[PDB]
Amino acid sequence: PLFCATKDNDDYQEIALNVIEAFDAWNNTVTEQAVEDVWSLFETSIKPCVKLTNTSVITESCDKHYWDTMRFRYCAPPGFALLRCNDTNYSGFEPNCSKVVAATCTRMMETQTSTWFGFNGTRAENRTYIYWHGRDNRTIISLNKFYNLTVHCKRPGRRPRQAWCWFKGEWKEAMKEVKLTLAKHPRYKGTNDTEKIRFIAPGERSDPEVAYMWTNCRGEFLYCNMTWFLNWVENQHNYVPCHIKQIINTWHKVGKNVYLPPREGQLTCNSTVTSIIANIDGGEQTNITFSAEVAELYRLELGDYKLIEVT
Amino acid sequence: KVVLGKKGDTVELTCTASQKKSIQFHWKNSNQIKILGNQGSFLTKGPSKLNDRADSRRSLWDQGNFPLIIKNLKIEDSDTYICEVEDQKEEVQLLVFGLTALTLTLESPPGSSPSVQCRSPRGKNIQGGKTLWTCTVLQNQKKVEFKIDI
Ligand SMILES: *[C@@H]1O[C@H](CO)[C@@H](O[C@@H]2O[C@H](CO)[C@@H](O[C@@H]3O[C@H](CO)[C@@H](O)[C@H](O)[C@@H]3O)[C@H](O)[C@H]2NC(C)=O)[C@H](O)[C@H]1NC(C)=O
Ligand SMILES: *[C@@H]1O[C@H](CO)[C@@H](O[C@@H]2O[C@H](CO)[C@@H](O)[C@H](O)[C@H]2NC(C)=O)[C@H](O)[C@H]1NC(C)=O
Ligand SMILES: *[C@@H]1O[C@H](CO)[C@@H](O)[C@H](O)[C@H]1NC(C)=O
Ligand SMILES: *[C@@H]1O[C@H](CO)[C@@H](O)[C@H](O)[C@H]1NC(C)=O
Ligand SMILES: *[C@@H]1O[C@H](CO)[C@@H](O)[C@H](O)[C@H]1NC(C)=O
Ligand SMILES: *[C@@H]1O[C@H](CO)[C@@H](O)[C@H](O)[C@H]1NC(C)=O
Ligand SMILES: *[C@@H]1O[C@H](CO)[C@@H](O)[C@H](O)[C@H]1NC(C)=O
Repeated sequence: PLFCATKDNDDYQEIALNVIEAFDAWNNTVTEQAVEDVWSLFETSIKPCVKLTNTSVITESCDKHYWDTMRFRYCAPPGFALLRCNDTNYSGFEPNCSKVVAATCTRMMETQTSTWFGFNGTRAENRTYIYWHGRDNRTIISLNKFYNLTVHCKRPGRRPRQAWCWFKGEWKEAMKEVKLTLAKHPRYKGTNDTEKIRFIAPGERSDPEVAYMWTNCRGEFLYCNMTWFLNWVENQHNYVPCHIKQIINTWHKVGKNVYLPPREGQLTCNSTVTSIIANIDGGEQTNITFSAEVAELYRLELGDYKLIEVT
Repeated sequence: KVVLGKKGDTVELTCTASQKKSIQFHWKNSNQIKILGNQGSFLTKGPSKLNDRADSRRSLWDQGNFPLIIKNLKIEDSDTYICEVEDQKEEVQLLVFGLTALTLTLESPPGSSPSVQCRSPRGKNIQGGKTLWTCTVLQNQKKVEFKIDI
């Protein structure tokens, strides 16, 4: 069990090791623990009033506090140590990483929860790269920070549960970059290259959090309709209307949480968009449909790590 | 595997998987169009006709079982449905038919040419095709029983 230091930070330099190791973003006790810990943080940051599980109704003390301390760092437990794949060609799975490094603690991890897009991530670089599952076509896509991609959401200020989110940045060419880097990724897989490769929403009959883009702003859960943002960047607007909810479905466990009604003021958040959660269905044509898998956020944040034992 | 159900009934198409790590299952039809699957504890639903009728017991996901439930069946809901987790994939053929009413008619899926056969409590077999106590329709190994009134 990895010791989870809070906030640290960033005196945790690393060293090259003359070894070959197998790395995996998914089958990985660092990321597997990250997901559990983020789920635990999710229920304490924004505090739920009631939780509905199949069998029971849990009522606890809620309020409108909101922990904005969204960043944490892991360090190895006694008799273990952290290795990391420092190869730039890493795509979430590599049985022979030769560029191995070692550190005392991990990088900063962003604990925020969202669907479709990941926000305020670490791991943004001057390249789009793609973590891709060993088995299966689950993927999380890092975006290139060259294109100054942010999201900026507000509720005025008027109607208590309505909100907009503007997608500022060079999305036009950031989005064609991710399409293009998929086209020459070691799993193309069936692809024409551009034009006949497209972004797609999941079905509307999916859960709200799947069908809409789920996120939160100032402790309030927003659900937005992405059809205008998808019309822009395929075929028409660089903003979207999102509506706030109190009953929400839990991402990690099967249940619903009910929260207090929204804040009274003008809400507004400034967020850097750093990843697409998606599944690639390659056409021999291909579609990349957005996902609400969420846990995969944390697999980008720490998927290049590996906890090894020293006996 | 084949399952056959009566029109307007529900059927639970079973799919099961033995991985300790947390996974994404998918259900689709012969045409490879998605009806449903999971992403974490959320349920995702593709643009198929089934949706509304299509669902899964989510409470069973945590221990490997990923059923596809269709409620209120319709003859054209008959298909070969495929459950995939990653690289493995179970298939299940569904075939649904009911009995109208006495000239009895048996509406079935196109492709299947069934035969109904009805037997009274002491009286005996009246066997036919589509048109015609306990009426049994025959396809693959098993059939599905029905009803009569006087
Ligand atoms: C991505 O990061 C930004 C920057 O940390 C997050 O926004 C910031 O976080 C909270 C609200 O989410 C704000 O702090 C509060 O400000 C109000 C005054 O406006 C004050 O009453 C509170 O005591 C607290 O200080 C903060 O203003 C806001 N700042 C900016 C620049 O946006 C954002 O929420 C993160 N996004 C996600 C999706 O987690
Ligand atoms: C990842 O997507 C690809 C699609 O590019 C799938 O792999 C094969 O794709 C070809 C045509 O592109 C099909 O003929 C094969 O049937 C596909 N293989 C399968 C289904 O095993 C594949 O669906 C995805 N990868 C995995 C591991 O499921
Ligand atoms: C890790 O690799 C990068 C470039 O791939 C290099 O600049 C850096 O110095 C390396 N660090 C270690 C500790 O090997
Ligand atoms: C998971 O990772 C460990 C250590 O890298 C390895 O022993 C195991 O084979 C991997 N795969 C599975 C399916 O457990
Ligand atoms: C940064 O990203 C842009 C867009 O991909 C690329 O064209 C440029 O060459 C990159 N610059 C550096 C210094 O890596
Ligand atoms: C990037 O976007 C942010 C947020 O809108 C903006 O403040 C900034 O001026 C932009 N440009 C650069 C070069 O940072
Ligand atoms: C988003 O708006 C479109 C455009 O009218 C609408 O058809 C759709 O129902 C909305 N999306 C969802 C998930 O409800």
